[PDB]
Amino acid sequence: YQVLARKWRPQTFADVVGQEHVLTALANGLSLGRIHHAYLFSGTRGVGKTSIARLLAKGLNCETGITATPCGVCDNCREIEQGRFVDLIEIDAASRTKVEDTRDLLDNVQYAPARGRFKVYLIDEVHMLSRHSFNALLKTLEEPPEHVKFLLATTDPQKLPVTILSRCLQFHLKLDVEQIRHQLEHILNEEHIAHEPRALQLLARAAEGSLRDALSLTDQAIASGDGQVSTQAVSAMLTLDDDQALSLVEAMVEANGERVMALINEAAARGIEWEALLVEMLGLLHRIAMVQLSPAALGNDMAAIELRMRELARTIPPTDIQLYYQTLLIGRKELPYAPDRRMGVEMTLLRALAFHPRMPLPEP
Amino acid sequence: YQVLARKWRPQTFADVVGQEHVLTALANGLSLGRIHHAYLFSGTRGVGKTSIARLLAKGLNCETGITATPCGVCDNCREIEQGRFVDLIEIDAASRTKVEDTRDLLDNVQYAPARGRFKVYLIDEVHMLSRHSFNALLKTLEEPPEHVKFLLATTDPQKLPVTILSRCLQFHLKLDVEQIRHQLEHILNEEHIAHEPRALQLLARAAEGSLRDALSLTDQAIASGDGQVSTQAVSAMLTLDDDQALSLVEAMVEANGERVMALINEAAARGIEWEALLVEMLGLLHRIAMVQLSPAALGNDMAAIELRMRELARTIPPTDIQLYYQTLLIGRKELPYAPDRRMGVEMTLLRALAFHPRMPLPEP
Amino acid sequence: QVLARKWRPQTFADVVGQEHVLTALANGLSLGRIHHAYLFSGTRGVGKTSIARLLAKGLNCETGITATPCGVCDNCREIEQGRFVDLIEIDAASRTKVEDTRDLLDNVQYAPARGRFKVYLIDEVHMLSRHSFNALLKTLEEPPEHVKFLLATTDPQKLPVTILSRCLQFHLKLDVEQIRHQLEHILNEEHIAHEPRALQLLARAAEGSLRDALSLTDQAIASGDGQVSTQAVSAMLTLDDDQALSLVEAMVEANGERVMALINEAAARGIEWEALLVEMLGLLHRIAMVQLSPAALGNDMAAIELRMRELARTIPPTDIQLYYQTLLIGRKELPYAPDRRMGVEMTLLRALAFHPRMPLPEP
Amino acid sequence: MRWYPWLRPDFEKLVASYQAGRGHHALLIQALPGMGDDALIYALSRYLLCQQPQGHKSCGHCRGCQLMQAGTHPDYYTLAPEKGKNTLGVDAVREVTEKLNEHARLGGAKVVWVTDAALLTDAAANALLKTLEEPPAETWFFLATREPERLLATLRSRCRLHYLPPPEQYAVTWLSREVTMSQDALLAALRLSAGSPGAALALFQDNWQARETLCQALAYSVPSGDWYSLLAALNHEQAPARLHWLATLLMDALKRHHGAAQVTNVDVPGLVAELANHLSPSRLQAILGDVCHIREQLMSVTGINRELLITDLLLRIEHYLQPGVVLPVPHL
Amino acid sequence: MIRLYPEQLRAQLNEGLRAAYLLLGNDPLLLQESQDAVRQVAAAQGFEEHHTFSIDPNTDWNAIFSLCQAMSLFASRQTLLLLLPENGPNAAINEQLLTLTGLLHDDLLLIVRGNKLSKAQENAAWFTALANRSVQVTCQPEQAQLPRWVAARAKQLNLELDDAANQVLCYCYEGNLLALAQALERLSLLWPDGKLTLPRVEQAVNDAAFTPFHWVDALLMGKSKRALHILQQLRLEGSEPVILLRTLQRELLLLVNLKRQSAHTPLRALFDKHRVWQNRRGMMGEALNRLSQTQLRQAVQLLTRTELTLKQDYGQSVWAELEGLSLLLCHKPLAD
Repeated sequence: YQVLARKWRPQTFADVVGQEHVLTALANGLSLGRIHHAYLFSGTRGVGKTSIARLLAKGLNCETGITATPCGVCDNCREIEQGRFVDLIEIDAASRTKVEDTRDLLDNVQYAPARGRFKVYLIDEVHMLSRHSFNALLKTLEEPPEHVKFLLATTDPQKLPVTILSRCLQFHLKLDVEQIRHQLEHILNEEHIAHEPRALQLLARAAEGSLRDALSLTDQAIASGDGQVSTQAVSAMLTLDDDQALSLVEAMVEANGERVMALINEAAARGIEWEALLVEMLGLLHRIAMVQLSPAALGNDMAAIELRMRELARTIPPTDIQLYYQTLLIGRKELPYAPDRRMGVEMTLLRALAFHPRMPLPEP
Repeated sequence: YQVLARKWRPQTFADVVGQEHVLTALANGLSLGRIHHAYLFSGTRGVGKTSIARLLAKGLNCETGITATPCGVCDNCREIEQGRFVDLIEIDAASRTKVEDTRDLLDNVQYAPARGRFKVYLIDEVHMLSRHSFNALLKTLEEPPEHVKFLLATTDPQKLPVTILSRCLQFHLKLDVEQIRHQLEHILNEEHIAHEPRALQLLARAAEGSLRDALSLTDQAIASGDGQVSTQAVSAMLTLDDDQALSLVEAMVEANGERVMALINEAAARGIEWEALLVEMLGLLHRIAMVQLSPAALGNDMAAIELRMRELARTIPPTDIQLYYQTLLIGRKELPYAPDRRMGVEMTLLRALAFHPRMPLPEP
Repeated sequence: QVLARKWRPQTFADVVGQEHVLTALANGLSLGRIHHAYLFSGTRGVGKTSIARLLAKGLNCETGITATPCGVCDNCREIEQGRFVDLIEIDAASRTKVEDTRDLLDNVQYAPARGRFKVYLIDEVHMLSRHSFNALLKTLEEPPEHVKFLLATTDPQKLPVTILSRCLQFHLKLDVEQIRHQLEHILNEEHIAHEPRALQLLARAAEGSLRDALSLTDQAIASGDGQVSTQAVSAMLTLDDDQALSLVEAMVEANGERVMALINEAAARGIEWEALLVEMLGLLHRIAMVQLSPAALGNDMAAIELRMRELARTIPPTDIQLYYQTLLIGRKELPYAPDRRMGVEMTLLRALAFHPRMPLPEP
Repeated sequence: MRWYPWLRPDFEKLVASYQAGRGHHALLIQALPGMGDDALIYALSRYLLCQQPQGHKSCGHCRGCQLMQAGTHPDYYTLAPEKGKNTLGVDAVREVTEKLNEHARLGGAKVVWVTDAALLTDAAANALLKTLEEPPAETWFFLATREPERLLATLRSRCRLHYLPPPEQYAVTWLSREVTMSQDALLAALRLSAGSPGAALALFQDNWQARETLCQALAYSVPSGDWYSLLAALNHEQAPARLHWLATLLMDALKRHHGAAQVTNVDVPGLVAELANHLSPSRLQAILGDVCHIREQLMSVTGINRELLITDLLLRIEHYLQPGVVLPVPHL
Repeated sequence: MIRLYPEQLRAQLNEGLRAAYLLLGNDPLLLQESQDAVRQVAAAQGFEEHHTFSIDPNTDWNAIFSLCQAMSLFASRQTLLLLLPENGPNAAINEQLLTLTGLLHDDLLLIVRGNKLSKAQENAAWFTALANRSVQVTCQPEQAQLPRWVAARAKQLNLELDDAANQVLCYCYEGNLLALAQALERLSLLWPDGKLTLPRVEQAVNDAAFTPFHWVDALLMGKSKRALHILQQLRLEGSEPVILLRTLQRELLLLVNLKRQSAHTPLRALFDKHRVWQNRRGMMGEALNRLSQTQLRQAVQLLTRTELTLKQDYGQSVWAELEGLSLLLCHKPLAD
């Protein structure tokens, strides 16, 4: 009984991944008793907006005192973590079915907390509050009781008016792919769940910058790989290894149709979107064209490839590169009109192969 | 009395073809009891989106218990496979005259299931729901009862607001030609019905990755070939027999015009699909081009025309073969703009004749 | 009598162009293999419902279940008239039905009054209101022996796979000449005066539908003299002038002045610019056919014969293709043009420039 | 909605048939914009919707005339396309079909009018036909369309097509009254409206001045090569109407290379000349098109950068002008 | 009408509260603070009621009169805030304002707020009426005083903000005063110390991890690495593609016109003429010097395709093209 996402909910500032200058600021303020009436947390859905707000509410209320290091044991900490604390009043302007809506809940703001130092209102997606209640929040911030704190959080800060932005301390939350992978690697290990290094990368890439997502993606990966997190089950949803996209061009400019077709059949067996493959090739030949005028053309994940591209950039004439770029360009346009999409590709390459500079086809 | 499209209508999760990973996914949850309140099934029309949605509801309400292996006999199972079940409400958001549009049927949601355990809601293409009944779904999804579950389908997942996508467990349903062909051969082999392999490939291509349609297509073929799925019964529902098509190609290359128009006229008699007569000729030209590269190129049923395909191959210059393929393609681009389909095809050919490389139409 | 009604095919023998789809129904009736439901597809106009009738006609008939229904029996007469007790017809497009599908589908399991079958012909089945729709599925997987379903729809895609799988669906696909040829045959046998270009204009106007082809032929007989004349036909629809040709003749000599002139006079008579381009393409085509087999000049085109052939022998086929191409293109870009006429001028001036031995540039 | 003078000769025979019985229950009028297409339909229906007509026109008193002057009437039916969309619906049609299937509330004739039949849904066409086949006794219809070819052949066969532009000499004189400008200009406007005197008139109501700005910019650029100077003249919400203007000038120069007598821009023959002088008939073709396709993306595509697109058109025009460049050829 | 700067308000407010305060400008922060400064001083007096009424070219005379009735029948100290239209007062508004201006007295403080009025809108009966009784606060800081403003704002936050650091903060968030203020406040939590040295500030600014302008500023023939970095770091701040294309376009078309004017006028005067040269000059010219008349062109086609690709399929992953576009502004292209 334990799902990784739930089991690794951060219990302290100390263990949230990489938002250092947000955490320090909050942690210093929490040690010097410097706390503003309201804080706005912004960032794409996924980063721990609400999650950091908890640890801060958790910080302001831990029975030990006001601290940057709440003990995860006292009742306040335990309840806030389970999200069932009297005083950590949590709203979500996002839904249409709340029992008593924000306006009603915000009405009693001046009522002292029933437990713990502060009454903390945590509102998700404030930019979604109906105007009826939004104004209720606006009035409260102009004159907020010293016993209440507003921990607001939003996906779209722009949509908020200056009226509110001027009355909160904004904190934006930025994750690095190699940052997420290291964390996935760790969670699985503590969970004794089998995994291949390539697999976690195919996931880290997938979840766009957010752990929340990586976790749910891995949870799905598990259920489909039935226990394991293998590149195959992970490549079942999130492929690129089977892609001769660069090895097809190599094979092309090298002239061994034998290989060129073998690649295409191989690719076919995997169910490729034929036009995308011609895009990958056209987008590659264009970049190799660029490394020939300036070597600073090697990218953020060009690394594995690096040597393979760098070899082409020097051993292939720019005239010939243009020639191949054109042949694949034309073959892309002709594609949807071919009798069959695979056929287009096969023939497009056969054209490069027929109009090749070195070793073109023979005739008696 | 039985058309394959019904006699092979998947009864079990095992009977469905190729979409292993979406079947496996539903297998786990139907075993572990991990049921999500909303299941989104995306992909082109023709793929088993609704079909796979049934076999889920067939294991949700089945009297044998929540199973991944439903029993085809219990009253619940039979009634589900017949479209009619008390709780399985099938709403098509693309219809203009429903008794009561989605907003009305969703009003009941909170109500109890009369026969089955769950009150399933199969909805095909929800991104086309009226903005009025769309919000009703939203309100019911944010907080859905324990008895109600949704099974959403769509042709375009992007026309669905992120507010909905995030609330469902999404599944993308992606078939290959020789994956349908192989299926059709098997099914025909088990029904003890005769057939010619080049007929099946045509039927396998006919339906584009749509096994429903492949069967529907195979039933017509049976009815019109009187018990046999023969190329001469099939080729006729759709496209020329590779000999009819092959002579055209030869006519063109020998540059004898009368013969060409004669084959076109004789062809019109058996009611062609003018677009098709171009396509088969293109592919035929394509295969001849390949064979001039690797004499091993020809497919297995091509053997009937293997001697002729091979002859052209060694006798006709690839340069010329490239022209014929281009002429005919460009001619396909034109086709909808030609004054008449049959005419576009005649003109495209009379061009190949006028621009023939070895001998062409003359003048004073 | 109007040739729209009087020629409703009475047997599959006289239906036009659906060859396979009838080879499967003729064999189906002959051997005795009739399925629970037939789903007929195709655009509006094609014989969908017409071929539907002929099916019930071959089923209910007193001479037995044959592909060859007697045209005189008491069943046939009543079927074709469109007034049969057992052949119930429900149009799903109408908002004023007496007892909507649900009530007419209520009586399903009941016996056939006159006949072997109680056939149900439903036109535009995808338009059916939901609560009756499933009622079919109660019957479809377990339908009585005496009932048969004939379905028709402009769009199959709007029919759930629950129904598309239980039925043996047929797609009904006509070339121009195919219609032209039938019209002729009807007018010959009917002893009515007709011209060649008329039957062409008439066929092309009916876009692949013999149904409409005849309905137009009937309004040509009423509007003009009781004669299907070019004058009448192009009176409902065409310039009825040698304009398309002379334009081609000018264009090919690189006369510009006259090409632009003709375009203007043309414009003054309110021509449909796309129709003009289409004629030119058609002319450019026959020419190339004449260059290949000199017998290609047809029927009312005897009027042009000399002019047409003169072009055939004087202009390079290589070129003739070039003009055709350039004009075709023109037709696509035609609505792209700021004005339909400037579109036509854009094109013809284009064929004049990209003219071997034509307009050249200067300082 | 203003009754022009040229609408009379046509209006004469159209009542002359509604009085003698020869009236055609379905009428399709084809006419250029601002040709008074508007006023002819309306003027005709007021004659048929009169309880006590005075001969050639109405009385003004009778229930018809009054409910007519009040607009709202139980026999007049305006079939405007669905508010919001650029097409008409199969629904609107059906609901007016059955609306006529019942007796006329004022006991007389019933009339229907279409804004533009070439804008309806394909299904909407057929849905309309069946009614013209089963004509409810003494009813009247009025179709109207700029382009009657882009209309279903089976449909345009049921109606009587009637061609509505008056001779140029008459249109110019009429125009000299509504605005004082050189006749030379007046004719240009007329020709830049396919002969429509109404649209011509509207060309002036500060448009013309805006058009003069364009020819001045063009006159600078043509000899100088700096076409990018037109940016100020073209980059404006009226970009499409302006691009079209620039096109007519391009056409003309093209026509002159072929020695074509007729020219739309008589307003500034000196321009079309120089233009034709500095630009080969090919170069001109090339530009004509880009101007053409680019004008369209501005009109069609929801919201591209008017600025970028045009800047691109402009700079691109200049590259066609450079020696050695291989200009474009139409597609498909 | 004492015309004054946001800083000058608190001192004036001490001498005596005036009849009306007009807050004319575009800065959200400046307007609000001045507004707050007036009211904070008023509520101290006895100004309990507060009101705000927004004038549109669409508002009825019946609304103006209805308001007058509200203000005139209320017996005690109250305040009224007129929110001027986005465009500014039109011909009609000048009258409705004028009617309101005649509703004043010592116990009815008027506050009008909007952007800067045009020298024309300033002759208007309503404006000239308050011209002896009221105070105008210009809420609109230029390149030279942006740093000065940051230093002033920082010093009141009890911060020792170094000059280089100050500049760093300025070159990042250039012009978004709300950002510079937050940043100063965040920077204060980071270093409770108070000592904002360049090393410290630099670390925290870079670590926080960019204006869509930094992409362009980088894209100006500056090495692609950092622009590609910023471009793929601009998808992490939630920046729409469309808003990026119109930032590139504006600076790109500007280069087009300038490169076009070599021998037309020496670079110097041209920059003044275009009014954007605000340090960007040396950078803009550095760009002009290595981008060929033709490169600049090609970059315009790409931007155009993208502009259409993004508006024709309405979801074709323009980002890719933005990457490809950023690559053209640094390397010599071909005719392919």
